Amino acid sequence: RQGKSKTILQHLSEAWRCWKANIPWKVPGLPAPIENMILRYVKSKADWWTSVAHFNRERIRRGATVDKTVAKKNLGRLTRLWLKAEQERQHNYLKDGPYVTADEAVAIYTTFVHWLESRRFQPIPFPPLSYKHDTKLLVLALERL
Amino acid sequence: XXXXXXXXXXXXXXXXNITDLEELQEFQGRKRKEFEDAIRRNRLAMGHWMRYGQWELDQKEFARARSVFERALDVDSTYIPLWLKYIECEMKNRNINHARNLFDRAVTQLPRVDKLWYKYVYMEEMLGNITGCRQVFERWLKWEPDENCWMSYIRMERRYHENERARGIYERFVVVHPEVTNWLRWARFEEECGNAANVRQVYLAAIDALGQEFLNERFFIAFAKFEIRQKEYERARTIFKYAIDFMPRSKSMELYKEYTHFEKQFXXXXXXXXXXXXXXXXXXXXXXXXXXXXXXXXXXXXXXX
Amino acid sequence: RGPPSPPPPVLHSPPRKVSAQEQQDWQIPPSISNWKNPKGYTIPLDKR
Amino acid sequence: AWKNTEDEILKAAVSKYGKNQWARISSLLVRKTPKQCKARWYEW
RNA sequence: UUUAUACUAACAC
RNA sequence: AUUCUCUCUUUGCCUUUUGGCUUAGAUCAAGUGUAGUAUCUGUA
Repeated sequence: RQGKSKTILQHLSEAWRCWKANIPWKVPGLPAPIENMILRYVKSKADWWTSVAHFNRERIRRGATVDKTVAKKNLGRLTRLWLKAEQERQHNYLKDGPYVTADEAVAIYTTFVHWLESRRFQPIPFPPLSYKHDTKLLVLALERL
Repeated sequence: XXXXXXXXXXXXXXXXNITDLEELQEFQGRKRKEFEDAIRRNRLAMGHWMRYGQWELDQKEFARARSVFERALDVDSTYIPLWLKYIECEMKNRNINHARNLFDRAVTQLPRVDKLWYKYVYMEEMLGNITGCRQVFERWLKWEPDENCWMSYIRMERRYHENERARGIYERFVVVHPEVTNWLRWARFEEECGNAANVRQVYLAAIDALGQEFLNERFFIAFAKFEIRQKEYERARTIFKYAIDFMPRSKSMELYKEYTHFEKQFXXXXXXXXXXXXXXXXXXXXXXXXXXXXXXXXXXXXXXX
Repeated sequence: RGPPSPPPPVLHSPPRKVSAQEQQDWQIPPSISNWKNPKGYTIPLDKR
Repeated sequence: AWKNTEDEILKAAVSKYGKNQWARISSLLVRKTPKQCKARWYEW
């Protein structure tokens, strides 16, 4: 039966959409053949769509292009392409675990302690409830906002 | 109040001819415009096509109707549901001759559309003459389809008489599809024909064409059952004796139990021991105690006999 | 444009057997979006 | 605040449109804003 | 005579 | 014994999902007041 011909597509698209967002795209029972069809013909798109955000960020770096449209679109396409890869840098930090290594952190902490120790440094307390400077401080904060 | 916020929308939405001969043609014309437009929107889309014809027959018949199906068949030849729809609408107004050409066209145009082939003959029976059905049924066998093409050809030959043609048709089917079930299907016809001599030579012919690699174990019992019908003791024994030798480990046990069933009918309990002892050894025994347990069985069988 | 030259015999190889398990193994669940669900067509939240 | 009346339309809303859209829902809620309308969804 | 809705809207601040 | 209709139980079949593609294509509910017209509600 050919009641799938048109039907297959509404996945394809949703798959593509899913990619751009970075959400995964598991789908309940559909043929492992047609899972791949669509993992493949997405992968294509995701080149000719990345490719371009390369090629137009280097017709802007230069100067050539104008009209928001292009400097608007190929600012989006980056903002995704970059969020994609700030996602991996997080996930593959909890999976690969701290890069510091305790021994390194121990030295960095302790050496820091000796520096503050050398200064005769006093740590910053919590704001007293009778503090002459706070009213002045607040106004500044708002004036900045 | 979550499920009630949806159901309350449905119930709220739920609550919310012809005279003369001249005025009908206006009405009839505008429905033609409607249909023609829907065709221009979609070249193919057989729902809009099929509909359009049906509509014209009820109103008029012939040209407008008989063109539109022809016109739509140019857009897609091999849509079976259009083929049929077009055929039925002829015979609902009774012109068979018209259809018999149109039926042939399809048959030719596509031979592996069984639905056409059966439907070709079925019309023929209602129509009458039986000699037309055969020439039709014959040229389906040149494409040499399947049992269910043949057996529907033979059950024409049984509903009506002339049972010599049926037998020759049975022969042809053997040559094209040569397998066991077919051969035993041939013998069925000689049973109702009532020619015991004529049965045997057919069963003989089966052993000629097949050969050792082609025959089943089932074949020899299908032979044997016929000997119970005649109650011939001379045939029975020598068939089984002969048949047992080609199968051994492949299909042994099933045949032995049928041999004893005959001996149950007809001092002479020698093969009773031989069939039991062979089946006892035939029982597989993986291990040490399993094979030693079987050694107790066959030794007692050897001891008594 | 006019109608084409009438078609020829199709002459396919014989249609293969299909089975009811095969025709179920090509079952295609209608997909539904996170975003583009136009018209109405309400769908419960346990089917998402 | 967030009373019952709110949530039972919101649940009907997400079934309608999808969790992707949020400003379509915050229109139909009147006093809710698509940040709250979304936020309060992922919490509760 | 009062209340609501839309149309007046080819209005005005 | 067959055929047709009605009723119940269990099981099968669908229409592509409302045409497609982009930067989720894109942004965010202070309007009020008067005058005229139309509809609806009550006062043997």
